[PDB]
Amino acid sequence: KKKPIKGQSRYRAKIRHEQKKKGRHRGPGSRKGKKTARMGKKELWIKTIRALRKELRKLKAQKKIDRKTYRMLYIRAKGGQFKNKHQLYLFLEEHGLLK
Amino acid sequence: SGTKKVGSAGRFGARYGLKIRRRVAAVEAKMRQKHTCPVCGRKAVKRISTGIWQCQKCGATFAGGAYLPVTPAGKAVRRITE
Amino acid sequence: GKSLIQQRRGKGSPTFKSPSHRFRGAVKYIPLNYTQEKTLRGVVEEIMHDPGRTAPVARVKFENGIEKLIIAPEGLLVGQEIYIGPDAPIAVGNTLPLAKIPEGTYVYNIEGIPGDGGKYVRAGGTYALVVSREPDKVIVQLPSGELKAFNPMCRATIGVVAGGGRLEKPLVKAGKAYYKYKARNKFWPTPRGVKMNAVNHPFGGKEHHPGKPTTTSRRAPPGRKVGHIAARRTGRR
Amino acid sequence: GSGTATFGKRNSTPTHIRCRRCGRVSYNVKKGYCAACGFGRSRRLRKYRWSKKWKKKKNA
Amino acid sequence: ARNKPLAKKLRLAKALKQNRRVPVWVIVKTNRRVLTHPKRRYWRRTKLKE
Amino acid sequence: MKPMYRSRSWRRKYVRTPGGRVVIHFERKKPKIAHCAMCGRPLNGIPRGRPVEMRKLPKTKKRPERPMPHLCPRCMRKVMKEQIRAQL
RNA sequence: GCAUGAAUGGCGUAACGAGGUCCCCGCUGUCCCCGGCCGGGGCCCGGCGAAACCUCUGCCUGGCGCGCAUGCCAGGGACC
RNA sequence: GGGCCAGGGUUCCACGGCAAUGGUCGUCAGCCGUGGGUUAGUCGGUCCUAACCCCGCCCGUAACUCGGCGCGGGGGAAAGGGAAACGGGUUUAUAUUCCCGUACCGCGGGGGUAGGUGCGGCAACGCAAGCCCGGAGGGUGACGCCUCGGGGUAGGCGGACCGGCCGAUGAGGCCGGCUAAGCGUAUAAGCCCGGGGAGUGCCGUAAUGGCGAGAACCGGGUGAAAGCGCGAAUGGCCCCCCCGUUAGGGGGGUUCCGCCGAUCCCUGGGGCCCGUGAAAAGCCCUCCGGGAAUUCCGAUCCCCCGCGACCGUACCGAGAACCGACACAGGUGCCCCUGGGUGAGAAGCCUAAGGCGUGUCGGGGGAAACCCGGCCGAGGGAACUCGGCAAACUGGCCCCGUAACUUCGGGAGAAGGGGUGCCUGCGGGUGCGUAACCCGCAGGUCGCAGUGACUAGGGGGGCCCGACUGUUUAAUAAAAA
RNA sequence: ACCCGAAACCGGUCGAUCUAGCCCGGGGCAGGGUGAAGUCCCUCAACCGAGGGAUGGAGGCCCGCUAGGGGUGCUGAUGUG
Ligand SMILES: [Zn+2]
Ligand SMILES: [Zn+2]
Ligand SMILES: [Zn+2]
Repeated sequence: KKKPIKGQSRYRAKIRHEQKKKGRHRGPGSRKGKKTARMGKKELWIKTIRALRKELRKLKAQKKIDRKTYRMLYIRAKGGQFKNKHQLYLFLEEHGLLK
Repeated sequence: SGTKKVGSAGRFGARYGLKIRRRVAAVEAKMRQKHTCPVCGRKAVKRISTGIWQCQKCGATFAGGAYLPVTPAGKAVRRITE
Repeated sequence: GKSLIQQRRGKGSPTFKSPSHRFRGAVKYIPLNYTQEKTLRGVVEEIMHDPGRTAPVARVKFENGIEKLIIAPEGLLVGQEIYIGPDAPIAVGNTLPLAKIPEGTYVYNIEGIPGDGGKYVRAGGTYALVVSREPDKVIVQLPSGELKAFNPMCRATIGVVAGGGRLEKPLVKAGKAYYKYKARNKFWPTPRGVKMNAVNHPFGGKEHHPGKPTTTSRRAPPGRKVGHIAARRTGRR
Repeated sequence: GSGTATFGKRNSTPTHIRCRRCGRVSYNVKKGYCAACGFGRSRRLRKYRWSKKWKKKKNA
Repeated sequence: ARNKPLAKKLRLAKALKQNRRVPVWVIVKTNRRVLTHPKRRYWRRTKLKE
Repeated sequence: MKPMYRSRSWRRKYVRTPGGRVVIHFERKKPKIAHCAMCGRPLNGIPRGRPVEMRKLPKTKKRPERPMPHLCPRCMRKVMKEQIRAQL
């Protein structure tokens, strides 16, 4: 006969994954790598800039903004003024550039 | 990107001496700029190899100095023979 | 005792031989029978970096169908037209007999004798000045500061050798030196005779100092010519 | 080093192999000549009067 | 070893055939005078000349 | 793996056969596209592939149907105009 | 300055060093002063089983002697 | 652990054995005896050339088997270039080689057809788009280091659902749910074509950037890895049943969704060189002349038939199949590859597959002294010693905060201080998503101790020498040399 | 020249699988940190100029039992291994 494989079980790992997703097992005393290693340096900026560009293009297509303001927003985003599109929207609301 | 003195030599850290670092940084700073293309006349010339330079806009390529597109002797010759 | 590095270099072992297979080939003029009494135009096809030349090179395709390698002068343009012959215009990149070059002009790649192929002033950033033109000889001032007389029919090219000014930038790194000298298979790093052993060098010994004056006679035999050979003077003038 | 450890690097190409002429394992394969009879380098056999192996072969 | 020239393979084959015991009937014929021959070999201990 | 396949000139792919075994498939890297004779620009109508793949195709599927297929269209027009002007 | 010295270089020097060298906090069985415990050997039993070395032998005190003796002299002691 | 060089050369497989070998024993074996075992058009040599070597002429030498430049010829890589094949099964031992299924390349041959004498696009181009011989040109072959974006595939994770095992015939866990070459087929980036006519600029990237020498914006062409369809379900896998002294015979599943994602492939940016990172055979296209073709010539197109020689192919590939005299803790080979959890990690620890109990003498024991490895040790804290030799202290991550000096870059993780677990929820980033990975906030609570194991810097102040990285007496000196 | 023992000297040849140097063709180096040149952006004043944040990946740079390489101290084990 051929014996069946005694495969390793992932039940505890699954439970810990669910608990971490809820927000546990994540405190400072359970981190070993650098923060810049846990969250990438260049990948974070890539995600942010691509999201900002997508949002600006969506606004321009929807016609909520004209070409001049679109260019100015693009330049500001490239310069890095906005750390997220929530801040972008805060700036737009404050300056009354939404239509 | 905002260094008082080291400039291009900032890659060396604290090695090789003040005179060496200054000479290197000055040479690279003058070399890496954009130079006027003899053909199209625009400032779109870059160094591709020792004594060989190429324009990034019109695509021409010529021979020049090791670290500068034109040398004093070369320009003196060009003046002499117009 | 043992041999010196200069003695061992004479036997042509791979440690001392030039790797003349990485290079782009020999740079010599078109045979004199083509240049004499007839001027040819050639088109520059490409400009390249020769591993060991100290100067950039260029390929020229001539009207007759001959492809040649030349030392590109400063300012040469790819696709440019150059002339070789007696009836060629005075310009950078053209090769003329020395008797047809006006005095006060800068030239390079001068033939020692008519038709040899060019021997003088071929390093990057060098030039020679045409001083006088006589029926029997043409006087040219060379980079070393010597006024040499050439046969009027010797061929030379007008302009300056590209790639001048290298020594402006320091090498900085022992690794930079390593690559530089490995590109030519030149003996590097170099030892010091004073710190060699007595068996190996005339200056060797446990006490690191020459035991004799360092100015050696010109009549010394091989294995003894080290230091200042036939030096008229030494020190800082 | 220089001893047992260095003796383990003898797994490269052998210096000498069988010779088509004399039948001995003395044919320098990299240089293409035999260190026993001179095959591939000399038309005539390699004999020296200070050597006694060629006499040993025939009990002379 | 994986790739072998034919001549070397033939020489190895000849050595392999050479390596074998003395026949018992030969021992009987010689009356226990001939028992072994010089060309016996152990692969791990006595290596081939080539 | 064999020393010949240890070289990076071969590209290695892990493939699982219908019988469940895991095998490694090797093949040679494809050549680069053809370039213009004069300006060194990528050409069109010339597929990439090894000599066997080139021989697998007919004549008209390996180069465009226009004069001087070894030059890009811009260089071709350049040469044609220069030639006709010289002729006339 | 027995008997330093300017390219067999003089002086200074940030950074660097399994280079040499002195001091301070802290730490500790390095030490005062050593004591416990764990595993492997050591020890016994069953097996395979050598080598270095070897004039013969083999107790002491004081002496003689080639001047520092298990072997000689006078004494002491000693079961294997 | 898996695969496979050089070297070894039969150590390979079965059966019969234990006189010797095996650090003990032996019924066992890499030992002994008897028989057997390596199947190629596609894998490699064979072909090309690189560093380099040889031979002929020639010159020198008293002379040569010696030394040599220049010409003519030949060799020179089992990891460089280079025509073509995959999957299932089979033997005690061989498999891309043997059998079955399905393909491809080279040469030659027999039909038909395209073309010789044909078309569609403004264009980039789309096409079956004549045959034989010689030559020229272009492309490919054909290339360095660093770094980044995009597409894809192996592999992995979670859920649903068919079967089996375990589990209480609870909850839950684990196993299987597979798919090669070859044919047909498209886009992505780059590049290119037609229209278009901009600046108090416009468009764009991760970043560098682009524009009257033609930008935004429209259409269109050529273009990789892959995926898809046939191959292909009768095959492989899992399961169930009738037979079971023995030997066999049948019936079912083999379906999806959502994620992470390579060091493995494809394709583009950018940066560096006083460093420039091979040649040739071969293959494709175009062009030049030459030769036939008209009740004829004739394919790079479709169908079919014939032939594809010689050599290697067993096995170890190493803590016992190699070298070192050895079943040697060294060297050669760390030469190519690595599931799950913790974790930044190819670290340490535990574990799945795979392997092993042969890093080979066993048994006994308060059975000591002593030696070597390891743990702890009251009070004091270097009083030891040539000398803090050895050991100990610190140790990961987050926050605050950092001196003299300085070549302004550094010193720097200076120094010094605070926090760290678990549980119940909220909020933020990118995201279609309550998918996946990260970043904060509030409360409750346990211990001596929350980087609780593992992993894991002690620090500061003077002086001499050498600027720095680097090299050295293989086997007493690593240093200021 | 009763017998044995030298360190050494000379001739001709054999060795670069160890090791030293160079040429040709190839294979390899987990993970993290710091942040040079270059390219920019934002807030106010504007005669000047101050304040803040980004991007970018260079280095014979840093930590590192990855692989690989070396051999400082214990003057540790062994030292008829
Ligand atoms: Zn230009
Ligand atoms: Zn021979
Ligand atoms: Zn072109």
